[PDB]
Formats: sequence, structure tokens, C-alpha cells
Amino acid sequence: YYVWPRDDHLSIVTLEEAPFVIVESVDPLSGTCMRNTVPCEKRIVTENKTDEEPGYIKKCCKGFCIDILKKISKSVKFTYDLYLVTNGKHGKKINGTWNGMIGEVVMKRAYMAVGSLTINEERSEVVDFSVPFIETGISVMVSR
Amino acid sequence: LLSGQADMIVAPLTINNERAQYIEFSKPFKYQGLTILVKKEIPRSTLD
Amino acid sequence: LVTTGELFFRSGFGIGMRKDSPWKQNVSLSILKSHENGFMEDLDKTWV
Repeated sequence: YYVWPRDDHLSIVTLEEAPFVIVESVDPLSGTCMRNTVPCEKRIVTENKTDEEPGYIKKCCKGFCIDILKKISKSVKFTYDLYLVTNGKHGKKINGTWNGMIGEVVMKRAYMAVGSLTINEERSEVVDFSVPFIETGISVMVSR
Repeated sequence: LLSGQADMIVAPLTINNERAQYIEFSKPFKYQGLTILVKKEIPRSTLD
Repeated sequence: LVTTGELFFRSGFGIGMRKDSPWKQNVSLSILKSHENGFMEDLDKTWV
């Protein structure tokens, strides 16, 4: 499962949460991902005894950010192959190192970080963002 | 700005396609949308 | 008078700049830093 090892072909490190992006198991059918989605590539290193090969259990992804990524990818004619996270939720300076998705991007091999990200004065000095495409913020939750 | 006599455009500017195509903006400092305005109301019927 | 309706296409504001001038990086960083100190909210509650 080398994904056909064969200049527009880049990894895309994504994550699933909220109606932003959701990961579902493969459509049974005959063992193939259904339509109206893009084949993700889950990575499992659950072997806690031996250094087994990473789990290449493929799945399917759908949601907001993946749809916008598909639109963008069509818009500028570049190929892609999604790839999920291995450790950490998003990324944080844990004693002078990014442990998360932003660490994956800054450490090469990723070349994208589409997901549920927040623009901040904490990662602009290692990566550089694009124009925000949704109005985030901090708000409250009180029962009526 | 574009000719020779300006360097910062601090003003009610706004992001869009062409202007961002021809110059480089910064991160936004307000998230205002576009809306509509009408006039208020007054008291009502039942006459006599 | 009063404003009604919902919000269609929602861009943002922003301080413009030239193309490839030395300031842009630092001015964007300064705006981003000040946006996380209540400064924007402080001035909004002071004036608007």
C-alpha cells in the first residue's frame, strides 16, 4: 500500500471534530470508500510491544473544511492525499517544541494543516497563515 | 496609495478580491458584515 | 431609525499596505498581538 509511488502532489495533515470534519469508517460495499467524500488515511501505532508498521486502516472523511479543501484543490489544479494526526490535538509549545499538527507542518512532510485551527500570535513565527474563513471567538453558554 | 504619495491606508478599508490582488493586506482588526437599515415605528389603530 | 435583516457576505476590515515594504510583517504581528489584549474590545467599548 505505497499509494502508487509514481510537482503538485502534497500531503495534507487533517483532523476530525465537530461538523467541521468527521471521520467515518469505510463504506462496506465491496471494500471501498463511497462517493461524496475523499479517501483519508488513518495511522495507528497502537502496538505497545513491538515496532510494528503504522496501521494503514483507510477511512472516509466529510465536512466543512474538507469540502472547502476540495474546492480549493480544484481551483488551482493540485493533487492531494489526506493524512490524519498521530499524536496531540492541535499543537502547543511544550518546553520549546510544537507537539501537534503545527509541529507536523513545521517539521516538513506535511505542507498543509487544514482542520480546526486558530490564528494567534503563537504560530505566525514558525508558519504563516491565510485569510480567515470563519468568525471564531470566545463566548458564553447560558440556559434560557 | 498606488501612485507615490501614501504608505498606510488606515481608514474604513475592506477585504475583497481585486484590492487584495494588487496590494498586500494584514490580518483583519474587525469582523463587520453588510446589513440593511430602515426607519422605526409609531402607535396604532382602533380609532374611535 | 434602526438596522434590520441578517448578514450576507462578511468580509473584514484591515490596515492596507504597499507591496513588499519592510513594515508589513511587523504591522500584522502588532495588530495580532493587540487583538489578544482586550485593546480592540477596550476601544470598541470606549467609542462604538
